[PDB]
Amino acid sequence: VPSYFGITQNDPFIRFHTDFRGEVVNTMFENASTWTFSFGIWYYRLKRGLYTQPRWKRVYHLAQMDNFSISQELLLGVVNALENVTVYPTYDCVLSDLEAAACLLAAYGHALWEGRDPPDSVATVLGELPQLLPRLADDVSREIAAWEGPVAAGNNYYAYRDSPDLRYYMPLRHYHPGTFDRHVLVRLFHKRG
Amino acid sequence: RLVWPDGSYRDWEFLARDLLREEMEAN
Amino acid sequence: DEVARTDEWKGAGVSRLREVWDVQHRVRLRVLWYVNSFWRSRELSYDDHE
Amino acid sequence: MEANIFCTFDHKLSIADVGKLTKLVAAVVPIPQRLHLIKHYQLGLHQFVDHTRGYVRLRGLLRNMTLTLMRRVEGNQILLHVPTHGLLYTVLNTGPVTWEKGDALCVLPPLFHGPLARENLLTLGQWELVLPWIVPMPLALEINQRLLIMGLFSLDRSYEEVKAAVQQLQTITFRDATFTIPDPVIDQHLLIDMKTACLSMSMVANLASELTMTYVRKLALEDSSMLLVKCQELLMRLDARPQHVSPDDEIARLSALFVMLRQLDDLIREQVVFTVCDVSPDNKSATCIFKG
Amino acid sequence: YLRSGLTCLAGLLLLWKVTNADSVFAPRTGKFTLADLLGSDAVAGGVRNFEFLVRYYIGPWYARDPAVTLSQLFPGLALLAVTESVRSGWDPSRREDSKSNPVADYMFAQSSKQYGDLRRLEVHDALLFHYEHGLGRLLSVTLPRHRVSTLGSSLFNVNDIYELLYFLVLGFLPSVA
Amino acid sequence: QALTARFFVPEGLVEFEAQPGALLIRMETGCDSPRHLYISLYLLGIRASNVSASTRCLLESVYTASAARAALQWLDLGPHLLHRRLETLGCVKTVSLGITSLLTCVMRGYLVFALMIPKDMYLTWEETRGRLQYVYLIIVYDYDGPETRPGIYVLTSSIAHWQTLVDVARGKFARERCSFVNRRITRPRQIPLCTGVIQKLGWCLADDIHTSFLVHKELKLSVVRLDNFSVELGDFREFV
Repeated sequence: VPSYFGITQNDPFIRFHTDFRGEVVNTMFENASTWTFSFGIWYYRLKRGLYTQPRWKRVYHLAQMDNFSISQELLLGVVNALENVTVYPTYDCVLSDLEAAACLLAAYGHALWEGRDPPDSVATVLGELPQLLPRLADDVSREIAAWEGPVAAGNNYYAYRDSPDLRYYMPLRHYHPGTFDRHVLVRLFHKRG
Repeated sequence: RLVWPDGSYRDWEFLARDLLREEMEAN
Repeated sequence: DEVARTDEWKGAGVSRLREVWDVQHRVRLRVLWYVNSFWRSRELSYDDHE
Repeated sequence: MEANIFCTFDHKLSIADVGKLTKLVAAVVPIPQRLHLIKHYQLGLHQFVDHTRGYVRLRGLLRNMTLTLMRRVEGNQILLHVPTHGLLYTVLNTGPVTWEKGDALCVLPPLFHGPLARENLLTLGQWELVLPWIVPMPLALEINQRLLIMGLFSLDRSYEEVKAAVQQLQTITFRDATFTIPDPVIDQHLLIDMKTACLSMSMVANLASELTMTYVRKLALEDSSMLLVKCQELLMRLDARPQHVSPDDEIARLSALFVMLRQLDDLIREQVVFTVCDVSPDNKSATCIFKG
Repeated sequence: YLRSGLTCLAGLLLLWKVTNADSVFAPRTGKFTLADLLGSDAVAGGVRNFEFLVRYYIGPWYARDPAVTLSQLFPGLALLAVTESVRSGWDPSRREDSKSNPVADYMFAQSSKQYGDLRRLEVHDALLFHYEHGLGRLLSVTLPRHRVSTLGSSLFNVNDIYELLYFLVLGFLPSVA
Repeated sequence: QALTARFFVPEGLVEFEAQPGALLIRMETGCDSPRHLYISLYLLGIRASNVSASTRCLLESVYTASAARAALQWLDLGPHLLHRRLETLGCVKTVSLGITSLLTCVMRGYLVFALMIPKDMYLTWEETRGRLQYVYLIIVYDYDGPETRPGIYVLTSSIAHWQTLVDVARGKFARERCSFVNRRITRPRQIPLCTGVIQKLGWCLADDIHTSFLVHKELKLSVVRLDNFSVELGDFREFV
């Protein structure tokens, strides 16, 4: 029934029923006065763009341009959109990004696990991040000191050879050749077999 | 123990500490 | 829809392999360990007091 | 179709042998190849009988072969007639088993009988003529079922425990007679049959509906009769409104149960070969319809 | 799914590097507290920094709902990476061959039925591409921590790491005037 | 001698079946106006998993008529069961084409009377040619995939006694039986009936088996042929 979240070092776990984001925003807007609360200047600049049109002003109820306060509806919609950025309801994803990320990380991480309880479940893998991440950080640092950057060295990350005409995440199985050459982690993985 | 049709057999003994020397030590 | 124990068994596979001698050191044979075995889930304890 | 089969004796035909064979006219003998002309070796089971190896093997070899009727003989020539499905024919009782009006017949390999002094027919040199057994349905079904029971029980037991059970099982009493299975040694064929039996038994154990599972318990609570008392006495070592009732799912589940039980029955029921009209009062001959 | 997994693991590594480097026990520098958010009643009633987040946001949340992705856990990184990529100036169109708020474009595309499904998916993917470009710029820089902290202070009034974690988790960080 | 029978069937189903020597099946349908509809063994090939891709392309090309497509929709509508809906008539040799076609069938006789089988559908358990051979029609259900598409075969064998044939079929089809058990466990709310069904129709001399090609609308098919054939129908008997 309850949900417990205790990420803080010095604070006990919070106790809420469901929909933690919406519950937190509603409780903080209801139990205490939210008029004095002002968000960052980024939200203030977004407020000008939202106010400049009548339909958007009606939708978001943003009446005062100079006021630094942000209404509950705008924040809730922004949070919902940010959550929706990854998952698309059009097609059912087989597995979440965390599953594939854990697989790709633990494919390297298998060597140390043989000295400990072999994990047959994801939860045991999740329970060993503090003991596993330092190895990944060390090898990432070593690769950073090792790469010569045969690809364009403007930035060192993934998904850089995307075709300018293509503007969709899903393949149109088919992969354009050389799409992921610029990533350095895939280079390290291929080097390691 | 291993048994063959003619009734002959051969056998030998193990210590559990040798079989489980490291697999159980992890757990 | 759920899979049988056999398919997840075959997928999970084995990862360890050890060689053990008998008491007299007459014969040597290997043992296999399956990661999906119920033996792992039981969480039994072990000791060898002298 | 090859509606006639000729067989030729290579050995000389003494008057006694030819008379004896003349008495066998219209009996039943099997023929392997169905070819128009056949030598005298394949006539009968003597070429294939071997007490060292399984009675199950002989049962299979017999059930695979074709059936023929006998006809009157002449010098070095013996004529065999293959029956046609649906017509009416006359057959003679080869074994000592009693025959009754209106029950089916099956063909099985020979069995040991009380005196053990089986009569020898046409012992031409080292070769001999031996006939298969034509048996009415209950005895044949009982003996095949009990052979399968032998195979299923005897496995993974010492000879000492097996010794009493085999003496209990091997003897069959049927309509005032007594019979014994010759050589019930386990064979790979019996293992395949047992594997199929185990699979079907587990499947019917699984897919049976809840009402079928709990039926006898409810009725034993409700009623009390000799049949139910016997059933409980069997199950004693092992021993409300249904939360779901679904006629369509029940129909489908029972259909699956029927296909399972139909499969399990095929392991036992040998194929019919004859259906009888009324029998001569000496129990030696009968008039029958042939089925294939 | 390999692209999503690689992006998620890179984000996890960046988050670990940013957070676990400095202890959250630092003295409070801002005016943001959970007690001021709700009241004294609930806060009175209710190792490594990432270990607790493993204990709470990683295990129980995954067990209750396995379909959740990294964006569900940490919506905060989206705005930071988007603004970093905006500071880069590289747009999804040219890709190193007008509007600077793709989030508003996605929101209005979702709100209006007249927007096509194909264009809705295109903007839904372009926002993620901008997020990934921001992550790439952040990872390329030798120092992630100082840049992220300064940008958070300038854009969301993030005054402390103790509040930075809350801002990342909830996606926002209000403050008094 | 031969027991002649007479059927009517609409033109859409006929054109590839119109070659005199063919085999015909009757299919039930839940739709009220076409209470029954007549399908030849070739038309089962469009759905049979055993048929190779090229022959399936040819069959899809030929049977494009609306009535035939409706017949295939009725066939595919059946949930994981076909033998409950299919019934065997026998071999045919006579046809008159038209807006509604007329053809005769023989259910028992041996009065050219060759029976035609597609080359994809034919198998033998034995390479040794026995002088006397029986031929059977069998349907086998695959279960390892997401949903059950059926397998179709017509096979010749020298075995007459049924249980021996079931033994050899079990020996060769062990994968399908294990797949059936896997289907039973993996989807407990669903209950398949059998792994396969045996049906008997055959009496022929082995020296009179031929390999041949067949043509329709200048499209070419490879077939196997039984020439000096006799037909004897039987009951759909289910095995596991």
